[PDB]
Amino acid sequence: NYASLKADTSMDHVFGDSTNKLNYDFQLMSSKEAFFWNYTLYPIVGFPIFLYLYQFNKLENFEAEIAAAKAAKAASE
Amino acid sequence: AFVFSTLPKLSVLYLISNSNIGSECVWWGLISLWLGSISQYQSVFVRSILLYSSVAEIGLVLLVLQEGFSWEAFSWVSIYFLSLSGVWHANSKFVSAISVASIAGLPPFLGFIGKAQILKSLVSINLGILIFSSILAATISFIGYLRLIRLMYLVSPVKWKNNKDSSFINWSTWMLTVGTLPMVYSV
Amino acid sequence: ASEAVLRLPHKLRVMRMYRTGLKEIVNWSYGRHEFYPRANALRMEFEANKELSDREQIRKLVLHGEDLLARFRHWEPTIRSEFVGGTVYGVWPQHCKDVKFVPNPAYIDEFKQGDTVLLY
Amino acid sequence: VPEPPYAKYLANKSHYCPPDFHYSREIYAPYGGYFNDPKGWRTNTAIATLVMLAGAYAVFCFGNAREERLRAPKGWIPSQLWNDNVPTPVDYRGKVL
Amino acid sequence: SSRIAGDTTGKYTPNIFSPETPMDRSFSHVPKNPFWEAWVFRRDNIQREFVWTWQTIFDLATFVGGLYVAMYATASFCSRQNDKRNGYPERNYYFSDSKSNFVIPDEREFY
Amino acid sequence: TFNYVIPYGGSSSYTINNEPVKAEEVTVDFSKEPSASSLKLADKSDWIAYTFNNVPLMATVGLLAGAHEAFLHYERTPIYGKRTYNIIKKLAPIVINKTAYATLLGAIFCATDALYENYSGKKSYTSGMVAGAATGAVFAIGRPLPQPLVWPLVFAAAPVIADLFGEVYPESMKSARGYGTPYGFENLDDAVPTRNPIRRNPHHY
Amino acid sequence: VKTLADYIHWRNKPSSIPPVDEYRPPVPLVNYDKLSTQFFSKLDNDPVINRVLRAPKV
Amino acid sequence: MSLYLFMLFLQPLSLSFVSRSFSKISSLMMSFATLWSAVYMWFTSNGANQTFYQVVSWGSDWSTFGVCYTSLYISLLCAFIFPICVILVQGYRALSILICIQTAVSLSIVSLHMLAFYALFESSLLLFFILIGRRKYGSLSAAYNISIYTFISALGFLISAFWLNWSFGSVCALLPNEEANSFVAFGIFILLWVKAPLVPFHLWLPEAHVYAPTAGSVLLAGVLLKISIVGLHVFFLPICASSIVKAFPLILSICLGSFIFSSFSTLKQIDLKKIVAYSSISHMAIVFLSSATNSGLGIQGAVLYCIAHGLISPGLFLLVGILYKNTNTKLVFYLRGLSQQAPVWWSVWVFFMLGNLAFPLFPNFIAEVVCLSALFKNHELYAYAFIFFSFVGTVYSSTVLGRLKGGVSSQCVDASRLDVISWNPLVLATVVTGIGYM
Amino acid sequence: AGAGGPVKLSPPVDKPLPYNYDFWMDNGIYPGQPIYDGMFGSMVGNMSLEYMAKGWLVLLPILSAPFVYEHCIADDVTRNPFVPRQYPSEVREFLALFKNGFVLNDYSQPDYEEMKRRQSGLLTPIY
Amino acid sequence: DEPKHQIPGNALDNWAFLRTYAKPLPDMIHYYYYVYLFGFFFVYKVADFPEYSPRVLVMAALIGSLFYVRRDWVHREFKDSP
Ligand SMILES: CCCCCCCCCCCCCCCCCC(=O)OC[C@H](COP(=O)([O-])OCC(O)COP(=O)([O-])OC[C@@H](COC(=O)CCCCCCCCCCCCCCCCC)OC(=O)CCCCCCCCCCCCCCCCC)OC(=O)CCCCCCCCCCCCCCCCC
Ligand SMILES: CCCCCCCCCCCCCCCCCC(=O)O[C@@H](COC(=O)CCCCCCCCCCCCCCC)COP(=O)(O)OCC[N+](C)(C)C
Ligand SMILES: CCCCCCCCCCCCCCCCCC(=O)O[C@@H](COC(=O)CCCCCCCCCCCCCCC)COP(=O)(O)OCC[N+](C)(C)C
Ligand SMILES: CCCCCCCCCCCCCCCCCCCC(=O)O[C@H](COC(=O)CCCCCCCCCCCCCC)COP(=O)(O)OCCN
Ligand SMILES: CCCCCCCCCCCCCCCCCCCC(=O)O[C@H](COC(=O)CCCCCCCCCCCCCC)COP(=O)(O)OCCN
Ligand SMILES: CCCCCCCCCCCCCCCCCCCC(=O)O[C@H](COC(=O)CCCCCCCCCCCCCC)COP(=O)(O)OCCN
Ligand SMILES: CCCCCCCCCCCCCCCCCCCC(=O)O[C@H](COC(=O)CCCCCCCCCCCCCC)COP(=O)(O)OCCN
Ligand SMILES: CCCCCCCCCCCCCCCCCCCC(=O)O[C@H](COC(=O)CCCCCCCCCCCCCC)COP(=O)(O)OCCN
Repeated sequence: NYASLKADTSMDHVFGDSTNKLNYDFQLMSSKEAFFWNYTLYPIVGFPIFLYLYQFNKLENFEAEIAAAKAAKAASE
Repeated sequence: AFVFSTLPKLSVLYLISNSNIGSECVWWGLISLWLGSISQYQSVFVRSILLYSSVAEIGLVLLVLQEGFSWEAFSWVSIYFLSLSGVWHANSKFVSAISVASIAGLPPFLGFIGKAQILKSLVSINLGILIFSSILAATISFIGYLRLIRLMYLVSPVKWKNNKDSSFINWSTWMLTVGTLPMVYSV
Repeated sequence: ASEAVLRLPHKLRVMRMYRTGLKEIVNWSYGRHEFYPRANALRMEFEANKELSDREQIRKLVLHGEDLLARFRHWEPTIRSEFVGGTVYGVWPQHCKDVKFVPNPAYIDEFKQGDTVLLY
Repeated sequence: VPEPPYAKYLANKSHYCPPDFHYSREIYAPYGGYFNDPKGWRTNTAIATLVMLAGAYAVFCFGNAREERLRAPKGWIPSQLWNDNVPTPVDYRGKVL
Repeated sequence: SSRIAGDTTGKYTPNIFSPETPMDRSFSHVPKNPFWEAWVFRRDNIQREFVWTWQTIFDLATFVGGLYVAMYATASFCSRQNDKRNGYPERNYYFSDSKSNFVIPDEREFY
Repeated sequence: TFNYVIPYGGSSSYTINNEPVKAEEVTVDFSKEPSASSLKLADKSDWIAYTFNNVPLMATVGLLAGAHEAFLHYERTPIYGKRTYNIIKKLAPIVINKTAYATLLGAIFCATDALYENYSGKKSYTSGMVAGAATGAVFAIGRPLPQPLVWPLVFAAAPVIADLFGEVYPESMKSARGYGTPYGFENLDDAVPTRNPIRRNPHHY
Repeated sequence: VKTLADYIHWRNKPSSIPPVDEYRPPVPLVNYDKLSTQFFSKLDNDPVINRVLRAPKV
Repeated sequence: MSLYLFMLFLQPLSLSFVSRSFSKISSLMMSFATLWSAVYMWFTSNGANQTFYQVVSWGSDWSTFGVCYTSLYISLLCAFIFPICVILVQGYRALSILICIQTAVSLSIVSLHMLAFYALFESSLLLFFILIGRRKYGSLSAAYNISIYTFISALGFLISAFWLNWSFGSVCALLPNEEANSFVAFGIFILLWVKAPLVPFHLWLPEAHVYAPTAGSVLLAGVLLKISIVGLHVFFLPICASSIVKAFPLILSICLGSFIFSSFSTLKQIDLKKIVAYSSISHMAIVFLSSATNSGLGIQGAVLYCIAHGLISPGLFLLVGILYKNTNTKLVFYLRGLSQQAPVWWSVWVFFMLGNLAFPLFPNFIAEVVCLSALFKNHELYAYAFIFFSFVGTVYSSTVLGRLKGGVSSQCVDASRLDVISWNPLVLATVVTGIGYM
Repeated sequence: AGAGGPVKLSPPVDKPLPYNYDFWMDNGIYPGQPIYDGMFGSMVGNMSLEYMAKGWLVLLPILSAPFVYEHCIADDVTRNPFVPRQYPSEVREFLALFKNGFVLNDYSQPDYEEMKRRQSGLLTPIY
Repeated sequence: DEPKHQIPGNALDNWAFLRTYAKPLPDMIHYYYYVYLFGFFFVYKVADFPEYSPRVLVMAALIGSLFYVRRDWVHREFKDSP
């Protein structure tokens, strides 16, 4: 029925025993560390987004400043 | 139970339609819909499920009839009679399954047409709360109908009495399956 | 030092330190020629403190040597290929007998093979 | 364990197979067995070579039909032997050949 | 102890009374392990061990809702840029409160 | 469109407008206009007056809930056995506390709604969400951990549903008729009515 | 005030508690496994290391 | 068209008159004959008739049936994949259920009436409730999930159809109607949101696939998920374009979130069918978003990528079903050494897994290129978002392949002659579409 | 011998499995491994992430020192002792078009300013 | 043997909790009589109620639903005590 739970000890002398076990607790990253690393790596992934945002803001600000100077020049003149 | 849960309603619907017995209040039909659906979902016994389904549907039909849609309620009461005939006079599982599908409002059978009449009348009066409640309560009642299908074919072996007196039961099941396409003009 | 090394008796603990030190001499060398003088030097390093009887000093030496052997663990251990951690370990492992093979599979109840919907 | 009856139909261990290596002989794989060397391999290789050359002929016809040279080569090219759509060579100075 | 069930000739019969175990499709079934089965049961029914904690709320919000908020903001910015690019008037999007009715560009119009 | 080459749907010109044309020649309405009492209760100008007008609904609901529970207790007590304790001393706290706490929740809701609308100066979804959030916060003062989140959300969601299906829904579909010609499309040749259908009279119950 | 909140089955507490004893997979043994968290240490230039490795003539 | 509809009606009809021992053979012949009738419908469909290739009506608005680009592709796909389902399923009960389901689904695709579409599509509601909740190998929870989700979404769609029939007077697609109402747009949208598994309404699909039979899973993945795009191109975009353009940032939010979280949820799977089922959910989002752009590229790319999915995911589900028959296990951790033990099964499994990862010689590549091009036409960032997070699919696919590939195993579990006959058509179709015969 | 070498079989599981046991990759041969080496368990060389970060902190200033001088401290006039390659006007005008060209740094040219602004071009497409 | 859900609580304690539902059961006509009478009079009074805003109506319905006690809850917890 079920597979046997008894291990094979034929090759222990050749390749070492299985007594030594892992020290891992099999638990994940802490919530606080995860928040920092998500909110750091995900922006790095979305590097085009920030480039587009920067250039669009630059374009709009230059356009608005041109408009303001145009208003100043067209008011007096 | 079958004859006195369907036949009396027709006279009351006719009296309401002809003698202008309508109220502006929608609380009672809304309460009927929600209470019927929730109590049907929470009821263990099969008779209570079928009894609460009628409360919910008659509340919705009352909301439709107050607004003057007499034709649709007069069709609904007949389609409901035919749909309830098979589940109440339970002799065969398959007939009861089609009847329960028809009561749910399920598309291949005539019960879909009858529920569709009432729902179509609802969107005309344009009361949003009623429509939202109708959708959610219909889902809740559908869970109970699914309980009824589960009990017959998916829980345990089922053995019933061989009461071979299906006078109009076979005709009613035939009418539920067949009648959808001739009556499609109504909706 | 790992837990298994700590649980060991004193005699075996010093033996482990000598064995690990020799293996790490092998790993950090560039050839067999480097090994012999360094092996003799490790020999003398252990022989110098063997006659101490003060337990506290001996504990100090063992702990310091264990820290030194922990720091100088090689990134690349020199392991024979056929053993665990070796390149040829598991390349084509010898396949065992008593394998469950089903002969003429498609001709066992050929017409009626498929999934059925059973109902109550 | 007494070998099953179908073992007679199965083939032996090849010369290239290491004597220690054991594999299940019943498993079928399109690329071949664990060490192959079938009987009649020479004829199969000859047939494969014939198919390769026939397909090469068909591909050669297709490519020659679809090989378009729109710029003249600087010098004589081997394609002139087999394809007639090669433009006449012109050298670096510009003289036609 | 075993016998060949399948017959290519078509003369196949299932020997339910045979002393020898047939080599049917169940011959190759994986033996299975008790603890692996309980691990499978635990992993599927992980909703039993769900607990509402401030850490759980923090994780759910910061990752799921955070990603939704970031995606919505990025999509809104892209829509604004495209409206500036195309020359369209600012479009009346659902949650944007705009005093313009421009929704679908007229194909016939030149923008 | 039903093709893979050009976009589906269509577009309407913003410059071109179509003159409104009446759905029928003579309009007879069976829908009554809002009463003066409804406009009085809906008035949120004075937050105290708005609160005091709309609380009787909440007090009524609390009284029915308390009466239900108190009758469930009364039904159980045995008439045949004489009871040392006084039943009304047992039952009155039930009804009184249910009614009081219901009235308090409704008062917070109405007061916060009116105060936010006055301060904002605009009728918006946000007033209902904030009043509901405050009411749900009062509901979950000392309650365990999921409930500080869930009740503000549910109580805020309720006015959103009320606004969406009680005000926005009717106003969005006023024009649609169902008889004669479609509201957008009058150019199409459909039977045009002299009078609108009256399916029922104005109600009076 | 008796309310639905009192009788709703809120997920405050785990219905199922995992078993305490857990399987740790077998791993090849590293005798000395203490972590080096200091790039600059006295251990690199320790007198023993100098005598064992750097000093002997090759 | 008429021949196709007649054959679709003939298949359930034949079961009533067959001997109950000839049922499998008659069903297979009927399925192949329906496939041939679909080929005839393609032959009689002239591309000169640009709007609709064919329209037939049988006396009422409900009986109006027609084929367009999307409808024709989806109908040919279902008629192609049905015979494989027929051979995989044994028993008169199962044959009856699957034939009725296929008849209803195939009638839904060609329907041009929203109410008739609703009536035919939801007729297969109990049939899946019974199918997924079958006695020994079914789960009642999954059947409840799928049935309730479908009922609520379809009822919302039905309410929107009633409002359209009241206002316009018609609900047929061939009559041009436009609406700007958001309530009706959401009523039509919710069905698409649920049927095409889109977070957070995707929970029904996994439980259904795992606890459905292999033929049932093949149909579900192959064509029932595609019914969403027939509804979108036929019954939502023509009338509800203003609302999709109004809500486009929200639509992108939901679609890209579905893609990302479905990809991450796939990583936590130990069951092979669940892995394939979650891959399907991540794949649906690109289709939904590409169509929602309402551009020539988007519609074509979505229908193409639907065809690619309906050729790749049925193959993976079929291979997993074959492996489960051979091994009685679906846990990846139990299955090891499959490369050595099943070289022929492993080759096809790797081929189809490469197809699911959208490698160039597969139809998924061409389809993805077109869809990404449409997204790039809308905005660059839209395409960039989808392209990057495609790497998550590679991680879980590679982990599954690595776990299955090697190890120690004492069982020869390789496919028989029947199994190879079952997937040969899918492999041939995948190759033919991959070289560009989309 | 490449083929037929002895191997050790990993022991069967005999204790309740952790929830995140999917982090362990075991094919049945004894030395099972984490899904990504270094995620947990023994560290190669017994070196933690802190050690590697400190080593990188030591390296980066020395590695970056050659690059920072030319890119930042130096200027086009003083970077090199010569001007960029001189071309005929027809060739130079075409070559100056390339944003990634090498004639954009010709400070002798009277179009130096425009060429430099061309070199520092747009981050993203405007349309 | 198969993996099974862990059942919180002890068997006898859970059975004792369940046994607190086995109490003298009143007949439902007593509740129904009062509900019918007060409901008839209530429907008569409702036609005279002032028109309320939809928002207030929904909040009142929510409060009533939250405040409603299921008849089984009183059944289990009823004590004939001060
Ligand atoms: C002295 C006499 C004693 C009585 C005093 C009063 C006398 C009557 C006077 C006037 C009576 C007319 C008006 C009363 C209400 C009409 C009901 C009625 O008469 O039916 C007969 C009924 C008995 O009939 P039955 O068939 O024997 O019992 C069926 C049940 O199965 C019974 O079995 P059960 O109790 O074991 O099971 C109860 C079950 C039954 O189900 C129901 O109760 C259905 C009620 C649903 C709402 C009803 C429709 C609401 C529409 C109101 C319309 C007005 C506003 C308009 C706009 C609103 C838009 C919605 O519900 C529950 O399980 C408990 C929950 C209760 C509400 C469920 C909804 C919860 C939503 C909240 C969500 C928040 C949770 C989030 C977090 C969740 C975490 C996951 O008698 C009464 O119950 C009357 C008691 C009066 C107390 C009501 C208190 C408030 C009333 C107004 C508020 C409206 C909300 C309704 C609350 C619940 C009312 C039942
Ligand atoms: C446009 C049509 C669509 C609209 C639908 C509504 C209109 C209905 C039109 C068709 C109505 C058909 C009704 C079919 C009823 C089925 C006949 C029937 O019930 O016969 C019974 C009658 O049972 C009786 O009780 C007999 C007593 C009455 C006999 C008939 C009386 C006839 C009265 C004259 C009616 C003429 C009409 C008068 C003028 C209009 C016999 O069955 P059982 O023996 O009781 O049990 C059957 C057992 N088993 C099937 C399982 C084998
Ligand atoms: C168990 C399996 C065992 C059997 C294995 C079978 C081995 C298969 C052999 C591989 C075939 C490789 C051929 C690839 C070319 C694709 C063939 C093809 O598409 O036919 C073309 C004709 O083109 C050719 O014949 C190509 C010539 C093939 C030989 C050329 C040299 C062979 C080198 C292979 C390099 C091909 C790289 C192409 C990458 C896409 C059809 O022409 P049209 O009429 O224009 O069709 C319309 C185009 N479309 C298909 C997109 C709709
Ligand atoms: C309870 C549940 C919620 C609780 C937890 C929520 C916590 C999350 C909050 C932070 C979320 C990320 C930041 C996005 C929102 C920023 C604030 C919104 C306001 C805003 O739109 O500003 C824009 C942000 O830039 C942008 O356009 C977005 C930049 C950030 C997106 C890229 C970073 C992650 C990349 C990962 C991929 C995700 C996106 C894939 C497409 C730039 O202002 P404006 O110039 O646009 O003018 C628009 C006028 N306000
Ligand atoms: C069935 C809908 C119920 C909502 C379900 C949401 C999830 C429930 C969680 C409870 C949270 C409370 C409910 C909040 C939902 C409203 C959305 C917030 C958006 C928002 O804040 O903008 C408001 C308008 O949106 C609005 O308030 C109207 C938007 C309508 C809600 C979204 C409708 C579609 C959602 C359906 C999702 C799938 C259904 C499954 C539940 C402000 O507007 P403003 O005018 O006040 O301007 C401000 C001038 N002061
Ligand atoms: C004006 C009105 C104001 C709003 C008032 C709202 C009041 C509540 C309305 C809720 C209506 C939704 C109805 C669905 C209820 C959830 C399903 C019931 C839960 C349940 O236990 O069902 C079990 C299995 O269901 C399952 O396994 C299904 C899992 C859950 C189904 C997912 C729900 C569908 C998707 C939800 C949103 C879809 C889009 C919404 C626009 C079977 O129970 P049993 O048969 O054994 O009976 C034994 C009785 N305990
Ligand atoms: C919170 C995020 C939103 C979640 C949705 C995500 C994306 C879904 C988009 C689907 C695309 C087409 C759907 C049309 C609109 C649906 C929701 C759009 C967002 C929304 O709620 O906008 C509201 C308007 O829509 C409305 O007033 C109606 C909202 C939908 C009603 C919900 C249930 C309806 C069910 C009806 C059944 C069929 C009935 C047919 C008669 C309020 O926005 P606003 O313009 O007022 O701006 C005020 C802000 N300050
Ligand atoms: C030549 C071109 C450049 C080549 C690559 C250069 C990369 C330089 C980045 C490293 C230099 C700056 C490091 C930040 C200063 C930290 C110094 C102390 C480190 C520390 O205390 O915490 C560490 C954090 O990891 C960290 O320090 C991770 C920060 C790394 C930032 C991401 C940059 C990519 C790095 C990829 C290669 C670098 C490998 C070494 C970092 C170890 O953390 P713990 O595990 O002990 O935490 C405990 C688990 N609860």
